[PDB]
Amino acid sequence: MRVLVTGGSGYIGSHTCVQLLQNGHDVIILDNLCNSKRSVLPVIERLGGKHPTFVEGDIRNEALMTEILHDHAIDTVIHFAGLKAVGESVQKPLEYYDNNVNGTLRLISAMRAANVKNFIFSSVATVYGDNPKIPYVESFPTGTPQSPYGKSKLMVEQILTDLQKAQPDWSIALLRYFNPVGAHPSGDMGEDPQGIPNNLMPYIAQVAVGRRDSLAIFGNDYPTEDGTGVRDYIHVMDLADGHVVAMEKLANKPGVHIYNLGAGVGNSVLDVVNAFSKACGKPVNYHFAPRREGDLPAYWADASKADRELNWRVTRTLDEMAQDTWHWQSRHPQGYPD
Amino acid sequence: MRVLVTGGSGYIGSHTCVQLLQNGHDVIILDNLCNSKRSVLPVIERLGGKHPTFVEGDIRNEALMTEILHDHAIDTVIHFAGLKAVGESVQKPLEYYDNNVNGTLRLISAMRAANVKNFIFSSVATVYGDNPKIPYVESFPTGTPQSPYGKSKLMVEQILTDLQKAQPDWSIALLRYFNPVGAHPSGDMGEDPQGIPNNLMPYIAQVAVGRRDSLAIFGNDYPTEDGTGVRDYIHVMDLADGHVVAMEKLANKPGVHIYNLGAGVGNSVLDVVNAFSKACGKPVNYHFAPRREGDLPAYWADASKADRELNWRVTRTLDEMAQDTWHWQSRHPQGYPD
Ligand SMILES: NC(=O)c1ccc[n+]([C@@H]2O[C@H](COP(=O)([O-])OP(=O)(O)OC[C@H]3O[C@@H](n4cnc5c(N)ncnc54)[C@H](O)[C@@H]3O)[C@@H](O)[C@H]2O)c1
Ligand SMILES: NC(=O)c1ccc[n+]([C@@H]2O[C@H](COP(=O)([O-])OP(=O)(O)OC[C@H]3O[C@@H](n4cnc5c(N)ncnc54)[C@H](O)[C@@H]3O)[C@@H](O)[C@H]2O)c1
Ligand SMILES: O=c1ccn([C@@H]2O[C@H](COP(=O)(O)OP(=O)(O)O[C@H]3O[C@H](CO)[C@@H](O)[C@H](O)[C@H]3O)[C@@H](O)[C@H]2O)c(=O)[nH]1
Ligand SMILES: O=c1ccn([C@@H]2O[C@H](COP(=O)(O)OP(=O)(O)O[C@H]3O[C@H](CO)[C@@H](O)[C@H](O)[C@H]3O)[C@@H](O)[C@H]2O)c(=O)[nH]1
Ligand code: NA
Ligand code: NA
Repeated sequence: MRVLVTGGSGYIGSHTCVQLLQNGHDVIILDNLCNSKRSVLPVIERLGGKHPTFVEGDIRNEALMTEILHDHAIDTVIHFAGLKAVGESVQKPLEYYDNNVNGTLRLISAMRAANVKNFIFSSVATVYGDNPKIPYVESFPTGTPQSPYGKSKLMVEQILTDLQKAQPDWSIALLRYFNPVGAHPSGDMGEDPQGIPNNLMPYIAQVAVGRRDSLAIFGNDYPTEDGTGVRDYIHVMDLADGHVVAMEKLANKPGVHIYNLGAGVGNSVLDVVNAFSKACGKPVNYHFAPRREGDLPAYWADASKADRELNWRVTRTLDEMAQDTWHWQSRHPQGYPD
Repeated sequence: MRVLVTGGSGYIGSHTCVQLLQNGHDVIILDNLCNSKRSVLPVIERLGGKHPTFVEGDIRNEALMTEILHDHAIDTVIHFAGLKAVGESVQKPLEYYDNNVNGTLRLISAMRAANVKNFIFSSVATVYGDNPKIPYVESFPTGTPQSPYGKSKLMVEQILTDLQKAQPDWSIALLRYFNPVGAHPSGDMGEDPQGIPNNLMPYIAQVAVGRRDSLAIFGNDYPTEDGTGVRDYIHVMDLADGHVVAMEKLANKPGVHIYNLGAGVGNSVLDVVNAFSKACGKPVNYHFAPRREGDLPAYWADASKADRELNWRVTRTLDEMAQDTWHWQSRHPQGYPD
């Protein structure tokens, strides 16, 4: 199929693009490069074994969006573009609402104009809000995210829902991601954060590579097996795969298809640390710190639905998540070249 | 004060502007005229006894917004602009999200750019969602509105909240309106809907004036005193007044000040009908129809807070609401001139 992948040069999108090309789809990436570099493009092509067309631009640019859509005869759009730094969203709410909420509305408005009606949205587990019931099931009603970032995702999901209802021939997937980690097995593509990484894995990776002193473990008094926070880590390659599948199986299938993308199991901060130490051949340095603001103690996905309906499930392990990360981190300590 | 009133030429805004001028404030109205006419301007000036500067434009136009804000040295902004037809929002979700959500974000982004930090937002009771607890109190947590229109208001309230938190010197009032009705006592300004009116009052008014046959009463089996739906009707003049007060007393007072704007009492469809029959000197024709989709049986505001904190409360009665409406309807059956 002809697919436009916004945010295509970012973390999850690049991996997604590789898998997409591998499946012989025609890929058009649209990214504004606020959190990615042009240097990843050649890697995508290489690893994907096919050329993806790149367009520098902003989802907020309705007209451009509309033009692309038409120019490339797109059949479906995978929307990864946006801002996602939680803490920062607290400090800069407008930018999040603008990039994410207005960003998506401009994009879907362009889609409407161009007659495109198949969409895949990058959502988040946070939409479940403070749910005591874990694992989290798609049949649960959403709650209220604590950060503007989370709010923004929930808002988009709602907008998309209403849109579908009003334009019923639309096929829209709301992919609720849990905690993406890992890197392409080649060790030549992976997550490349700028500055202090906010997620656990990359932070650990930075400590291991000698860039950081110690990992601060946000709280050790949770009502968890080891007192550290528990999450549902999912390898970026599995995520990528789930995207291809969702795109291929839901294209032209009217409705709002919601699926939790996770391994369906939880792992502690300690569990992750240990896996990493093992992967990089040395004990990762860490210390206990106070709980982070708004942090939940533990949650993970119920991924039966995706299994059942899309025949999709994770195949990579936690060790692999760690190994792949270390490989990329270690082979390219400066990440993507400027 | 110097105040920018978006949506100033509309229903609630025009009345608000009159009251504002009467209090000697400098008013700049910004409206795109999608649901109002230039013909109301001269009426505002007349009734307000002072000239308000008018600017035709769209809140979505950040740059313009920013320019106005600066050009006019605005001190505070009253934001009434947006789309509000519930049913239509179900049918055209994008336009609502765009006008309301993106619309407000562009406006507050312009405010930020111009250094303006006092805002008043037109909110809705629907934000309380399906709350069994009535009357509705500001201390209640919000729920989930059933229409994109309602969702859009809730989204804005959230965005504004986050913004305030990140820019703490901002003063933002979230005015939750209940059911505005009525008209300026002069009978020369009032609500001028185009096409089939969606609210009860105007519809009744149209029946009375001979334009409509019968009023359809949406359901007569509610668990209410008379089986008809109950609401908190509030005279547009009271609403207007509450806006002036809120603006004058909250300007430069950091925080998110939320207030329910209602009379604090409920009235049935029948109650309203009867009041109107009385006002126009003839029985209003009506019939019982099935319940409307998503209609709640009864709700009204708890307005103690505004009383307590702003010393504000309604002064107009239901009869006056009816009388004023009929007066405007009857004196200007074609509404505002093209
Ligand atoms: N990474 C996670 O843990 C996590 C968890 C759940 C949800 N998500 C979501 O998944 C998506 C992808 O996340 P990611 O990890 O790849 O982050 P990322 O930063 O790597 O990917 C986002 C990309 O989109 C681009 N972009 C940002 N705003 C844009 C705009 N207005 N116009 C055009 N391009 C724009 C950035 O340049 C970047 O390449 C995001 O929408 C994110 O919110 C990620
Ligand atoms: N009327 C009600 O019962 C009710 C109940 C609760 C909330 N509200 C809200 O109160 C506000 C005022 O409502 P109203 O009854 O006066 O409606 P209205 O239609 O009379 O007022 C809205 C005005 O804003 C203008 N406008 C619309 N979109 C615009 C845009 N993008 N840029 C610039 N101007 C734009 C329209 O031309 C119109 O003059 C709205 O935000 C509405 O959602 C009204
Ligand atoms: O330096 C660090 C970083 C993380 N943690 C802990 O590690 C776990 C995971 O932290 P993080 O990677 O920040 O995961 P989450 O907090 O759960 O958030 C991610 O996963 C969510 C869905 O699960 C999405 O909403 C977000 O976009 C995404 O960043 C949590 O227990 C954190 O307490 C630490 O102890 N120290
Ligand atoms: O032709 C009609 C119109 C209305 N009604 C009834 O009259 C009452 C009020 O109807 P309406 O004016 O549509 O009031 P609401 O449905 O309560 O909605 C208004 O008030 C809300 C807050 O109270 C805001 O969210 C909306 O913007 C606003 O339009 C309800 O019981 C309706 O069932 C009828 O029976 N027939
Ligand atoms: Na429809
Ligand atoms: Na701050």
